[PDB]
Amino acid sequence: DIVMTQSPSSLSASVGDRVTITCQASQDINKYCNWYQQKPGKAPKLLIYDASNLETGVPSRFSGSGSGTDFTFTINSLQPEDIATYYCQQYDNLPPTFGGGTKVEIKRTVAAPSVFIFPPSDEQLKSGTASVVCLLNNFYPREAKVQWKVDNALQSGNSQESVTEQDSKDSTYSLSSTLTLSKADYEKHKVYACEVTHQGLSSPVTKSFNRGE
Amino acid sequence: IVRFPNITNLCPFGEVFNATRFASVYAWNRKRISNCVADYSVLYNSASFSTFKCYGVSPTKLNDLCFTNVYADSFVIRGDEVRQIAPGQTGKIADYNYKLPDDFTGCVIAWNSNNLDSKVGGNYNYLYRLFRKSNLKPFERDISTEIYQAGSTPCNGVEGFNCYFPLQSYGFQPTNGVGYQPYRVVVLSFELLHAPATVCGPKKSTNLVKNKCVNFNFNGLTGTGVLTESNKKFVRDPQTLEILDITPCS
Amino acid sequence: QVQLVESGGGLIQPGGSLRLSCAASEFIVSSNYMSWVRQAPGKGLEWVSLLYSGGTTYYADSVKGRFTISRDNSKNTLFLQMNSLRAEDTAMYYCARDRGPWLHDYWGQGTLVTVSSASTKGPSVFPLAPSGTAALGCLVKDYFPEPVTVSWNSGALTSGVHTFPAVLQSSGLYSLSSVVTVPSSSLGTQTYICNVNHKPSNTKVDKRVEPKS
Ligand SMILES: *[C@@H]1O[C@H](CO)[C@@H](O)[C@H](O)[C@H]1NC(C)=O
Repeated sequence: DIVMTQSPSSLSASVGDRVTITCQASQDINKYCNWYQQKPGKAPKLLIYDASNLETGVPSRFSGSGSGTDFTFTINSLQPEDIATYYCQQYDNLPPTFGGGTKVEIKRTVAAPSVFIFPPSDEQLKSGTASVVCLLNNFYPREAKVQWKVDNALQSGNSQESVTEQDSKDSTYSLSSTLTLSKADYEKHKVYACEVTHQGLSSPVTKSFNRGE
Repeated sequence: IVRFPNITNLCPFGEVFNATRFASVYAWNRKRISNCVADYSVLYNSASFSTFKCYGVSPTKLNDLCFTNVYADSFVIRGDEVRQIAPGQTGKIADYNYKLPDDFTGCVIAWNSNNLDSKVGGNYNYLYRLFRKSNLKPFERDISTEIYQAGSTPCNGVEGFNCYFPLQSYGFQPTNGVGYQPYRVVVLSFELLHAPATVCGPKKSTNLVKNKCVNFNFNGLTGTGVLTESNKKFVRDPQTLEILDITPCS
Repeated sequence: QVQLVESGGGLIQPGGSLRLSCAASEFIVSSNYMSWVRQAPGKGLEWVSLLYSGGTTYYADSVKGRFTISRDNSKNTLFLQMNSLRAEDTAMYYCARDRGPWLHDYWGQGTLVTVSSASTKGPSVFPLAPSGTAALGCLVKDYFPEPVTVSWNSGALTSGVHTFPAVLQSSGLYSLSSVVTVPSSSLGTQTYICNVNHKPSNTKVDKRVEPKS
């Protein structure tokens, strides 16, 4: 069973850069390597069949070469519309197998997050749980540290965060971190704080609220 | 004792196995072999062949059998497709190019042919059918080149989107890995109708000894027993066409 | 005009059965190599099964003897019969026309198959109330299975919105936030309503998000 080892798994480049992805097959597959592009929530789209041939419609910026075991996929000048995950595939030997994929991100200038904090609604407190939301809006790069403080006590293990896909226009990221307590625990404390560390921040930024006020 | 027909012509297997040009598999050749004597030991002992799969017979017993007719089909395929020239196989080749029956009796013979059949820029002479609506029947040959309608729009002989040329080229190249190199295949088909056998091994006939326990061989019927004159009418001697009863012994 | 539209996905219990279909336009399904390929959430691509024009079928070992591929020429539709479904069968299931075996040159947008003994739940929607550029949103909490769609002001409000990827809480239910930044001078005058829709249940909810007084 053929294994498609794709390199690298993630890549970050700037508009107009020359992006190279490689794929190595564990056995000779001659030229039967294809390359797919998947955008978030979309289905894959075939860009290159038979190592080097361009599907009709596909911009000439895309190309590929190779025969045997070592394959190359190239984007000649990277474009905004090319944010996607790319996969190689050998399609000749049963079963067909795909490479692990290469997630491609646009590089841009540093942007600090705008940070907001939302207390739990009173409606939700009726049902026995409190969700506290922290929002980091439109930042770059993706690395951001969020630290929750309840009466100055750091919370571990009761928050989940979630990151948007890179923006088409902005090329920035957005994050939300949600801290979950029981109503009981939530009413036992006053100061609810969200602390945000990021490249574009000289020092960490805190947003807090006092329960009630 | 051994009783074969008095056939003496050599069977023309040389021009099948040693032909300088071979057919494409979609257009596989068939040579009808009859009224001759073939020395299959040349084949089943040769070191040229890399596969020699025989169904319904054992290759080394082949110099002691007779058949009504032999068919020799020949073509070229990729190396790692050789396994598909077999009964019950599925795939592009076995379904759409060359298919063997449930009850195949014969031998599949193949040998690497990269030296003869690949060119430096790719040999685009050798094709296979890639598109077809239905499966081939066993031993059926389709060489049509009609544009394949993969969609609802008619093609009017212009190939384009959803309108594919049905054949695909192997493009054999000398640097191909062994599984992508061309192999020459010969399929021998041993046919046994209710008729006098015309294709025999090279075994020499001996005297017809009656009334005595003997090991015998009548066109492939091998036993140990006593052959006597028989009053039945419908084993029969090939050369004299006389009926012989068989009674066993040791 | 070519089309591949999958349907039949949904939540289904382990050991259960499900039949996906894939209706085609312009492609005649019975004249093509046709494949099913699947994608487990946030993961790569795995080929499932293949139907030749002439009726030959191939299956990935991981589904052999459990899945069956078939078609209906009149309806020009491809089927995937699934039996004895398993946790790790959960994935998005794509049908694709194959220009020759496993050369996937046209893919449908997929149907989502969730294999679980967890029950269906509609979400509760709570507001993230604001206090230019203020930020506000909607907390869509405690639903199952995916997916949920969130729009703002029945489709009119669209710029600056961020709807986040759902995340799986330690409770086994999903939750997500959808946020938007609006001129803070427009608060008090302008109405903001998020339209939450959860097709796996028959739940639609609209939530007025207004500044907490
Ligand atoms: C083909 O040619 C080789 C070399 O001359 C010979 O040894 C072999 O017996 C030939 N095969 C047949 C079937 O005539």
